[PDB]
Amino acid sequence: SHGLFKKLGIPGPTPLPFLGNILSYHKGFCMFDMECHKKYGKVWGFYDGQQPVLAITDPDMIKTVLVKECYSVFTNRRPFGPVGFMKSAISIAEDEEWKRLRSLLSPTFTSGKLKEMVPIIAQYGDVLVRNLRREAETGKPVTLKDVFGAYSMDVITSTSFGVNIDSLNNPQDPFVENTKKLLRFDFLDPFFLSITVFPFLIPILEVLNICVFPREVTNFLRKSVKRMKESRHRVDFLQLMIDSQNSHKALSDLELVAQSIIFIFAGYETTSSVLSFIMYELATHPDVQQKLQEEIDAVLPNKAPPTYDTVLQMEYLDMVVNETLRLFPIAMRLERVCKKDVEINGMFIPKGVVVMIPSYALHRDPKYWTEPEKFLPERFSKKNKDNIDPYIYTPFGSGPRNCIGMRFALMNMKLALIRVLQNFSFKPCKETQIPLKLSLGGLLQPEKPVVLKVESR
Amino acid sequence: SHGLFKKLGIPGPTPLPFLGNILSYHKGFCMFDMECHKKYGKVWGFYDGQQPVLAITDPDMIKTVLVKECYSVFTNRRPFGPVGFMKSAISIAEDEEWKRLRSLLSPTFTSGKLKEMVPIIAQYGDVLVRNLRREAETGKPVTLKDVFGAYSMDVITSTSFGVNIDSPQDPFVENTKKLLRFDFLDPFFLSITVFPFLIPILEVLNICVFPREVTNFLRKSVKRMVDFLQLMIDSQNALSDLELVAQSIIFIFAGYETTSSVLSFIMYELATHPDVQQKLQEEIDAVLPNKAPPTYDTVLQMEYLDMVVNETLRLFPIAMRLERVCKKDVEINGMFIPKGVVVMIPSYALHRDPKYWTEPEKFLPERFSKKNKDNIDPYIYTPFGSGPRNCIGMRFALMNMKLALIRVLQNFSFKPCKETQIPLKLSLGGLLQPEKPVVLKVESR
Ligand code: HEM
Ligand code: HEM
Ligand SMILES: CC(C)(C)OC(=O)N[C@H](CS[C@H](Cc1ccccc1)C(=O)NCCCc1cccnc1)Cc1cccc2ccccc12
Ligand SMILES: CC(C)(C)OC(=O)N[C@H](CS[C@H](Cc1ccccc1)C(=O)NCCCc1cccnc1)Cc1cccc2ccccc12
Repeated sequence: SHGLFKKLGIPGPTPLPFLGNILSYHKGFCMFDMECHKKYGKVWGFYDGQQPVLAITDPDMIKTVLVKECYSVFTNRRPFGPVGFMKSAISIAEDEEWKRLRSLLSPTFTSGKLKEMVPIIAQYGDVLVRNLRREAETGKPVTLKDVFGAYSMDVITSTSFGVNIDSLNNPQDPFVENTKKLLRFDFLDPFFLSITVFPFLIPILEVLNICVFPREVTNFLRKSVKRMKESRHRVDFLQLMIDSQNSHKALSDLELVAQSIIFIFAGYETTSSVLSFIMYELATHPDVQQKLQEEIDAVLPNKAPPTYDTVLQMEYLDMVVNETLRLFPIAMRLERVCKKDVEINGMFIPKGVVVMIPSYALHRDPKYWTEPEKFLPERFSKKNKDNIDPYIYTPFGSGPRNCIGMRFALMNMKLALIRVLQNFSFKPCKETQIPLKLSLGGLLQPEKPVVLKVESR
Repeated sequence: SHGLFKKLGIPGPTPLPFLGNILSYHKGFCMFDMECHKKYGKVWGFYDGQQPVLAITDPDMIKTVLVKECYSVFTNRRPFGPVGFMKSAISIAEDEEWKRLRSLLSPTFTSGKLKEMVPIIAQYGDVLVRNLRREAETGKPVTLKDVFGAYSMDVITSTSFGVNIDSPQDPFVENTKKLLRFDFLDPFFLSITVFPFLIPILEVLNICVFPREVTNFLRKSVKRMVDFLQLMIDSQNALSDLELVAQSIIFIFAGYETTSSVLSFIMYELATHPDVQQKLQEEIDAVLPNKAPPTYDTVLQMEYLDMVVNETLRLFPIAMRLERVCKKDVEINGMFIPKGVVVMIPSYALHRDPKYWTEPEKFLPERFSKKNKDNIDPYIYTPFGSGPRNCIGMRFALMNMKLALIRVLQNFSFKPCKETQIPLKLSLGGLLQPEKPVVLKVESR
């Protein structure tokens, strides 16, 4: 199968036997995708072992894969295992089981169900400040993901279930301590390597009850959801799963935990990591931070409480969040498995090929963005948003399988940014790694953690 | 009793004695609420005779009335009589009777019972195309609500009872269309609303607003006819045989009149916006190639079709207003509302507010796109109401209408007919309808 892209006349790096091109990942997915886009142009192919991966960068073709031909051709992502009972998780589900679950979990993030969560998040916004004030009253660096990680946990545990689990901290909370080591795709680990480079050992590992999420983490979270599921008010992610489990049919008990673990993860890890990138950029661009602070005070004078409506009114904040996501799309890539032979936009694609959208590369392509390395929130002004293509800039994906928690993620991060910049300013402190080095490993994180100085206003 | 809104400091137009403000309805309910929305902003109160009506536009206040404090304070709509045996209908009943019926008829539109009706509807979707093709191969302008109203009668008499009858001169469509005619210049509907203190005179006199021998053509037909009918006989074996017919009168009128009128409102906008009709015709051929028959699932995938239906129902909300009767003194969202006031949600005026809609008069299905769907408050756009007393057939109507719209744009395109009223003039009468009947030229593909 290593002669596939030569057959189709599609350029790409020459693959080694067995390994394919995975050796080229020594700088990470992101540097590999940039170089290949520069070397080969609009379309190229490579192999993750024996798995052909076709990378597409054309906006029309991307819309076909992500939106037009989703339900019929590009329905699922690259198979990820061994996962055990977590195969029922929405992000991992396939075909009919995914359609069932997506529809069932959509009503969790309506503008009505979101509006109902601002007062709940309004509790832990003030808590995030009080923990910040302590580290501010005394000259000392502040690791942001710890304090952002704590905030995220409280926000996902109470809006989806109704359970306050972090009493002002309580910094050694078992939820965060177990959830951070939930999945760490270390490519140096022979495990995630051999899974990718020889993706036929999953069935063995599955019958051996081996899982990519450690057992004590899955157990602790599994015990807790059974401890949370009693419910004997407001309809929440726990209620939407329980009212329909009580009523084809239906939602299982090991399935109801699976969706909770997915939500519990993304709510904690994705939110806190993007919040760190933002604050790093504001601290390294004081003009942008002052301008954002100037906007927050105009919309919310006297440190007014942020509301659902006032969050959406702030134009510069939305630009700051978007430009950061442009530079740091935490998904790095978007993938879809081609389930049958298709010829999209005049290009034949055979069954079984994974179609990959190099999001990180597209977000930094000079042919789409001026000075793509520079942090310029003005790209996303309404004056300039004409020249921004929704299929080049896809930080939450696109189409029927985009980020289901997008609106929740943006509001939770915006509510956090408002109540923080309302009370503090952020300066570098030399131990701040400048410029920021990105983790040359699997997921999108920095090398050294983000540490900043916090001053009170 | 006319100095109420003056006491509470709530703005409003001055009431004439006995009449109140009902002389401003000469332009219809819709134009009155919009005039009031501009002059008296946010909240105002007027009078329907001796009946004070508080019009609220704040979406949080709308949510309190429609959802939060529904079961408690705002359970019942405005009193409507004389009704007779029709007092037992779900839309007219109150409190306890409403609760037992709202739960009883809710299983009619579960995701299961609603998927059972797809092969029942898919038969009449070919008689509609075969009847339009006789008037399309000939260059004859088609009156849309006629051929539509026929399709709406079959679907409701076969998804609720299981009897195939309609489709031309059908006795059901004939008696159903004249079931109620709220002409506001008829001295009947005017007075009993303005001077309602004579309603119980007509109630003890066995008088009713619905025609006697129109209620009889439908009272004996149900005695003649798992679906909607079956779901009620199983609980009957305290549902009486009089309250049973009351519900069939509701489902048949709604399933016929409400479906046909909106579909005509849809077809009018698609003809006036060819770039919208063509863009919708290209989406139906992609999810359903070779004119593939539409199923339950292929309907929910079509996004533009939903954004067209939602933009029409924004423009033409056939209910115009939502109403709840405040049953005790309350102070909701920082405002005293006494007992007996009718709280009114001006659905038509809200669906065209420039504060919530840009270029509202213009038809743009792009307001409901997933990118712009975020900007839509679910208490400003409430074409089916909201809360525990919303439209029970909303999920049924949203599917049934979309089932009709798909089987038509696969075979025919629609152009104006010169005699088509452009722009469409709304009926300055009572209900929401066009003045002249909608007519369009039908060209086959
Ligand atoms: C800054 C924060 C976040 C970003 C940038 C982000 C990004 C993404 C991306 C790129 C995808 C895949 C889209 C595609 O394949 O086209 C996705 C999917 C998903 N996201 Fe997020 N996400 C964030 C936070 C969250 C949160 C807070 C939740 C809470 C539940 C969440 C839940 C999910 C789920 C369940 C999926 C799977 C979608 C499916 O398969 O149906 N994400 N997200
Ligand atoms: C486009 C079509 C339709 C629209 C826009 C519509 C609109 C509405 C509205 C606004 C309400 C009142 C909500 C409130 O007061 O808060 C309602 C209630 C109701 N609708 Fe519909 N309707 C439609 C079609 C139908 C259909 C097809 C049926 C079939 C049976 C139906 C049966 C009912 C009934 C029985 C009620 C009263 C329920 C109650 O009072 O508890 N409607 N509808
Ligand atoms: C096969 C490869 C790897 C090539 O690809 C994929 O199939 N891996 C993902 C499916 S395994 C992952 C299971 C998990 C659970 C708990 C903690 C860690 C991992 C998941 O389900 N994670 C999505 C749910 C949470 C989330 C994360 C980020 C943003 N929002 C929500 C598919 C996938 C889904 C959604 C977003 C993704 C972003 C980046 C990479 C993959 C993504
Ligand atoms: C007191 C006023 C008038 C100010 O107000 C109300 O109380 N009148 C309605 C209750 S009398 C009406 C009885 C009827 C039956 C057969 C044919 C004509 C009339 C009804 O039951 N009609 C609802 C049932 C069908 C339907 C219609 C439209 C949309 N969906 C379903 C209350 C009411 C209920 C539901 C929807 C309404 C829409 C517009 C106006 C009133 C509505």
